[PDB]
Amino acid sequence: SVGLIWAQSTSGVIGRDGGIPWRLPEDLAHFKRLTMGHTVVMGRRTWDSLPAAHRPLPGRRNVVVTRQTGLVAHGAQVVGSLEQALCPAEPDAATWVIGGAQIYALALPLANRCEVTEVDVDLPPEDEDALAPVLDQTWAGTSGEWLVSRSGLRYRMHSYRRL
Ligand SMILES: NC(=O)c1ccc[n+]([C@@H]2O[C@H](COP(=O)([O-])OP(=O)(O)OC[C@H]3O[C@@H](n4cnc5c(N)ncnc54)[C@H](OP(=O)(O)O)[C@@H]3O)[C@@H](O)[C@H]2O)c1
Ligand SMILES: CCc1nc(N)nc(N)c1OCCCOc1ncccc1N1CCC(C(F)(F)F)CC1
Ligand SMILES: [Cl-]
Repeated sequence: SVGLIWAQSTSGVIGRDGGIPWRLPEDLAHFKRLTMGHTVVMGRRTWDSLPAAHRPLPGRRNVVVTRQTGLVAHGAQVVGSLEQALCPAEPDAATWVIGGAQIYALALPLANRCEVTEVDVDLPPEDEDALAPVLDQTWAGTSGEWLVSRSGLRYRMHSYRRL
């Protein structure tokens, strides 16, 4: 059972300049709660983007997807494909794919749940941005209310399940 979890601007941006181009503490808390104790699968660029204090993510089984043979990711398990990441030698009840755009596209056919934070931030996409997946008609969801962050941004959470 594989879920994707991401935060996106309403315009669909998830990443810029090797990071996330807004600050949304309530999203960090949401992400922390959903993933603690579970497996988190990420692309190598997302692994390299992590803040020092969260590389690896504490209290979670970190898995990093790369084409590099012999890459070492201290504190994580390195695998060579998303399929390998979803075939662990030690099964986990809950596996979360935590980005980025390349790994989400590989993961979406294998997933049955998406947890999406939508951020009302004016971010006209730029040419090198990482963009969110778009969920087609095989997905249906439920939306929480629009809330205001202590940071000032409006945001809301969506939960999708494969039909
Ligand atoms: N807003 C959010 O929720 C969120 C979440 C996560 C990340 N982000 C942002 O998104 C950006 C990073 O995303 P990204 O799309 O650029 O990168 P990414 O998906 O995190 O990682 C890409 C890397 O994954 C590996 N990879 C990709 N396809 C593969 C395949 N078929 N087999 C094996 N390895 C494969 C490659 O690593 P190698 O080059 O090592 O071979 C590739 O360079 C950053 O800006 C980050 O801050 C945002
Ligand atoms: C939070 C950002 C986030 N939101 C949702 N809803 N889905 C995600 N897939 C996601 O991206 C997680 C991987 C990238 O993560 C970060 N990128 C930049 C800055 C900070 C982080 N975080 C902070 C929390 C930290 C902790 F370990 F505490 F969880 C992990 C690193
Ligand atoms: Cl944490």
